[PDB]
This record gives sequence, structure tokens and C-alpha cells, in this order.
Amino acid sequence: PPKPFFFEAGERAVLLLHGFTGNSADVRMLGRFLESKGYTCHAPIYKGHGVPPEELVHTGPDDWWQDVMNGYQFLKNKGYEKIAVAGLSLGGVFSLKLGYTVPIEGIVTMCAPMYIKSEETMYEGVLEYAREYKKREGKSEEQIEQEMERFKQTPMKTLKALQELIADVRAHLDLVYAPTFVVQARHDEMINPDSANIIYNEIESPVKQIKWYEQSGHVITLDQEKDQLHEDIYAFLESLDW
Amino acid sequence: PPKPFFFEAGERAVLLLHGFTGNSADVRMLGRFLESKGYTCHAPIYKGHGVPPEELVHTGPDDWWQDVMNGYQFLKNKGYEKIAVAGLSLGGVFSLKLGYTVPIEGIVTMCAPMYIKSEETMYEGVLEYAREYKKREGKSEEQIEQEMERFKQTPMKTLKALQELIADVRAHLDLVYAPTFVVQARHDEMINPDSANIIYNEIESPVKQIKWYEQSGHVITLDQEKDQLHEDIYAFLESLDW
Repeated sequence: PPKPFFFEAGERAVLLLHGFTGNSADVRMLGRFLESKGYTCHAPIYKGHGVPPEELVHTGPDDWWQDVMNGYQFLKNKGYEKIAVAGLSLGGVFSLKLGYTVPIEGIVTMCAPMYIKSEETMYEGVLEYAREYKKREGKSEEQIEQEMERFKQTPMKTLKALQELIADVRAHLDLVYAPTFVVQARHDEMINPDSANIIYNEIESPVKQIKWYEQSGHVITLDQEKDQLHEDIYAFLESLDW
Repeated sequence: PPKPFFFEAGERAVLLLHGFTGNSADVRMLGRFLESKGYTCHAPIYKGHGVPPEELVHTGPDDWWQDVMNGYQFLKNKGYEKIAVAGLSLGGVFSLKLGYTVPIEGIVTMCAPMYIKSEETMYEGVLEYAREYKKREGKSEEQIEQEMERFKQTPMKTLKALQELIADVRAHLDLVYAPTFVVQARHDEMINPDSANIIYNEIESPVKQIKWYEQSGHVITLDQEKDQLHEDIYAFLESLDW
């Protein structure tokens, strides 16, 4: 039962944003590493996430965006003047957007999608997520099946809005000016890795970096190169003015 | 009076190529570092280089390229099966060219120019190099001026061939497939730093990386971030199959 977290440390703050169907557990270790290096971190959980899959179906980017903004406000109200943001997958798309919406010290996108998938494909992914969750609950193949059939009676009408989010941020990359570090798994199995080149080339940021990880999979924060990832993000954050 | 160098270590070999008006001293610390990590290194010196400026004006890229090829051959003739190449400034242009001419395990370009400077600007560069060299010789301002007046009486007819080299390699970046690491000083004062983006985006290599250095000038090998540069190049070489 994942929960949002808030690792308090130095005056430099970093908002950590997870991806679609993910939760704060996907960016916790990164938060712990940054905390140890003196960076206070805050990771909210989007609505519909960190709960049974049935609750995800009726939420969309308009809801998750609120969670992102309130997460930023969380830190501000806590007194933190300058805030950086690192997002994983869809979290990276929100980081870019936040980057041209409110004051941001630096932006780190980690395997953020910049290609538009069809609703059919996105939904397939949601089905895998739901079935995998029910398996983790311990339920049997029999109960899973019955619950998945009920699950399918209710279509997810927010996938068109998810396509709209990606398209909108992609169309507004030229509004990004804050220092950005584009992180990407060279052999990403979930999104088109070329997404990293679109972000890196289209943002207007005078300070922009891109790094490819050759051994990692899509969820780079939980893969075999997380230690290098941590070091790279830390070095990037340390290079900012603050 | 600088000289070529050959630091014998293991079977992984790296050819180190210097830039226009430079010599092997410019890539020596990198050589020592790679040697200290087990990499055999060889650095030739281009004709017209490592000697008085008066000699430079009678040489051109057709000459220097022969020293680059003989450098590659030097390592082959010594039994080294796989060879990577790292070049500084113009050395990077030759590194890319070498990359699609003979078998190369990996390429590192460090502040390589991809924009064509006018012949006048290039010559201004040569004049500056000549003056500084004479200054380092301990000659008085008056003597330097007299020698510089003389110097100007001999045009350097090969600056047009230098433009040809850059245009030609730029036109053929799509022929580069070997793993490539583009290194670039963000605030390069000698060349247009955007050159790094042209190389990174136009080569065909499945494995390509680009990294910017925020506090280095053009001769990045001799500046304040060289220790980090060394580590990055080593990590990149280590990531190759070999």
C-alpha cells in the first residue's frame, strides 16, 4: 500500500513524479539517494494510482496534473524557494509541462514518452497492469479471470485525454527553458526511445543534456543501472545555480 | 619540441589525434590516463605541427590526414586488432572520417567544428597561434612584430582545403556507424558549439552519446574539467564490445 513521501534534508528541493499505472515506490530509492546527498524530496501519488486498478479507470491527466501541482505547492508551502523536478515515464511528460508552468530549477525526464500510442495499445497496457495487480494480491487464476471480465465492462474514457496530454506537451517543448537532463533506456520496450531525441532537440533550454543507458529497461529507476542513474542525476542537480 | 607518443598497455588500443595548430602534448594527459586504465595509446603529430609556425603554412589537411592514417597503421603493424580513436577539435573531424574509412571500435570527438569559418577568420587564428608561439620563445615585442610582418608575406594556400575537409566530413556524417561519443564545451569560444548537435544528430551510429561541459573552454583536454572528461571517455570505451 504505497504512500506519498517527503524526505526532509537541505534547502534544495526535488519533486519526484511517477508514471502511468505506477506510484511513489517507483521513485523512492531515487528520493532516498537524493536525501542522503542533502536534497529534500517529495513524491505525491496520482489519483487512481496506488489503489486497486478499478479506481484508475475513471481518472485521467486532468486529475493527475492536480496531484503534480499540489506536489509542487506542498514543497513551496513547506518553505522551499527553488524546486527541481524529475519524472519517470509519463512523470517526465508532467515534469516538462511543470517546467513551462511554474518556476523550476532543473528538469530531469526519465524515459518519458513523446510518441502517441493508439487507445487500443494503451488499454492493453492497463489490462496487463490490472491482471498483474490482482496476481500480486494473491487471488487465484479463477478469481482473477472473473474480476478481469467485470473490469472490462467499464471502458476507460480517459485514454483520449492521455493522447491529448502527450500531444500538447510535445507541441509545447519549445516553451521549456529550464536546464534539462533527458534520461533514456536505449532498448526501451515500453515507449519509442527516439522520444528522448525529440525532447532533447525541441526544448529551448540553453543547458540541456541527454544520456542513454545501454543495459536498462523502461523503468530505469528499478533496473540494473540505478546506481549510475543516481550519480548522473546528482551530478546534474549539483551543476545548477540554485 | 613535442614528439609523437606510444604508451603500451593492453590489447585495447586508442589512437589520439590532436587539433589544428596543436600537437601531441594536447592529448598526452588523456593518453596517460587511458594507459593507467589498461588502454594502449598512440598519438602522432601532424606535418607542420610541433614545429615553428612558419612550417605550418606550407601544410594542409592532405598532409595531416597522412599522419592520421600512418598513426592508425602504426597500431595495426604492432598487432592491435581493435582500435578506437579520440580527436580534439580538427582531430575530431579526422576521427569521424577515419570512422568511415577503416575499422574503428569507437569514436570520441572533442569540440570538433562542423561550421565552415571564412578563410579570413581561420587565418586570424593562425596569426594568433604564431604570435603566442613566438611569445613563448621569449622574443621581445619588437622582434615578434618584425617576424609577424614577414610571416604575413606568405599566404597559407591550404585554408581552402581545410574548408573542404570540414564540408566533406559534414556531408558524410551519415556514413558514420561506429559507436560515437560527442564531447563539447558549452561555451566554446573558438568554434560554434552547436557543431556537437550536428554530429550527434546526423551520424547513423546505433550507439551515440553527447555530453556538454559547462565550465571548459575549447581546448577541453587542458582545462578544469579534464578529470571528469577522462572518466567519461574511459566509461564510454569500457561500454564497447571490444
